[PDB]
Amino acid sequence: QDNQTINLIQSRRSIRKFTTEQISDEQVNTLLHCAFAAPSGCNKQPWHITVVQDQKLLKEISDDTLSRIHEVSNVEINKNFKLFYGAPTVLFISYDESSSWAPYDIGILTGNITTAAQALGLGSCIIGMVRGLFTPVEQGDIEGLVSVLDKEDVKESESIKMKFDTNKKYRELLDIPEGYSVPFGIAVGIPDGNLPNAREVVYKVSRV
Amino acid sequence: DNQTINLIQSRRSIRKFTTEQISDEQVNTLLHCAFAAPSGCNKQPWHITVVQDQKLLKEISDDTLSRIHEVSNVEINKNFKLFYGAPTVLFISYDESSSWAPYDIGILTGNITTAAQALGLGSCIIGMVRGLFTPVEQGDIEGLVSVLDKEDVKESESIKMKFDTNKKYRELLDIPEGYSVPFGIAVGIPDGNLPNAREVVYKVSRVAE
Ligand SMILES: Cc1cc2nc3c(=O)[nH]c(=O)nc-3n(C[C@H](O)[C@H](O)[C@H](O)COP(=O)(O)O)c2cc1C
Ligand SMILES: Cc1cc2nc3c(=O)[nH]c(=O)nc-3n(C[C@H](O)[C@H](O)[C@H](O)COP(=O)(O)O)c2cc1C
Repeated sequence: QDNQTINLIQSRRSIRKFTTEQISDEQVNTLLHCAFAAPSGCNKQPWHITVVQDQKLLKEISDDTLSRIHEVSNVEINKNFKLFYGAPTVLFISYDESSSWAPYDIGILTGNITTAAQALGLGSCIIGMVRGLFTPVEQGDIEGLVSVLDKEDVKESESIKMKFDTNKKYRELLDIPEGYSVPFGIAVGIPDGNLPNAREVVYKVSRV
Repeated sequence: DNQTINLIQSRRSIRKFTTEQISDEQVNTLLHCAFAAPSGCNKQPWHITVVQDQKLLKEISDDTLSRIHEVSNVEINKNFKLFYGAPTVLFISYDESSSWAPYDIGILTGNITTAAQALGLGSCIIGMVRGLFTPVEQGDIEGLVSVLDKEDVKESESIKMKFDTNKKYRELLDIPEGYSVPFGIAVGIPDGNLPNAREVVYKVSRVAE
């Protein structure tokens, strides 16, 4: 329609090419405000957001991710590939894994962020995280370190130590709450070039 | 003064609606918006069932209450409207096969929620319906008891149901096979002026530059 909100929602696409220009603190605040205005089952708001503008840290996550993908699935990705498409800001979304509604809740929250970015003249792409890099240390790493003790110096042994260190490092740097999972981030920036064409939607609908 | 920003920031769950049905074009716009959401791997692993038949909605509402009574001592009065008398309910379902699907479905649900506001409408997500397909959860029951007139609730002994709500609604809502059904969305014309925005809390941390 000629309703501006409807047109953004219907024309949204993922942005994977950004300028080098950082978004303003006011735009960040606005995105956060929008995010935390989402509804949530029982108003628990069982979520957290980490605002990241450290390109070194983002580059490290990108490198570990691509490396893990190469080593586990044996696909070759171009070494110039950027997990976060060079976005100047990324919002890491985490949630309480003991709330039954929480995965849905953070999708709604992510939708608010996505639409708000569009309304500010910005663009985004959601970015899936490798669970193994962000799991809390108590979810499988402890018995890993234990077993490694009786496997003195093997390769599988060195990678268990790195996993633990990586998991500890990323959860601390991002200030992930205890018991929270980090399934994805949202890369946010100023799109470089024209926007991709609107999706031709598919109506996966029944009626009564 | 961006209108889209002010809508997202002022959104509330609406639970009182006029008796006027929304137009087919509104219904279609809500769907178009829903189906424009991002999706992990572009699976778009979702489905919507549009229900405007008040007879069916009553039976769903009743069966949800019966289902609650099966697993606990709480007898909720069948006059209670689970969907707050909304004239349209959108039942959201999805393929558990896709790892990204629960998040996709949240985003789809957000798009619907915001689009409804944009159209002069309002909405409430109704999670209690999942108890028709999966074992009724204790927290859901307490979530619902919290909002009932005390006249609407009594403690009574459990009553076993004659039939399977899961099969019954998987057929009447034409839910694709194996799809999970986490909630319905009640949509309608709000009865009365819009409430104020609520206090927003920032559950946030920051890193560098
Ligand atoms: C996944 C989900 C399930 C919900 N289930 C219900 C429900 O069964 N009934 C209801 O009245 N509200 C339900 N809500 C609405 C919430 O109670 C509401 O979003 C929250 O209390 C905050 O109020 P607000 O939406 O006005 O900001 C649900 C919300 C979500 C996101
Ligand atoms: C949970 C989720 C995870 C996603 N992860 C990625 C990702 O890691 N990389 C990426 O390029 N796009 C990612 N996307 C974007 C989807 O690929 C995109 O929504 C889909 O391909 C359809 O494209 P469109 O959003 O431009 O309409 C993700 C989307 C969601 C909802």
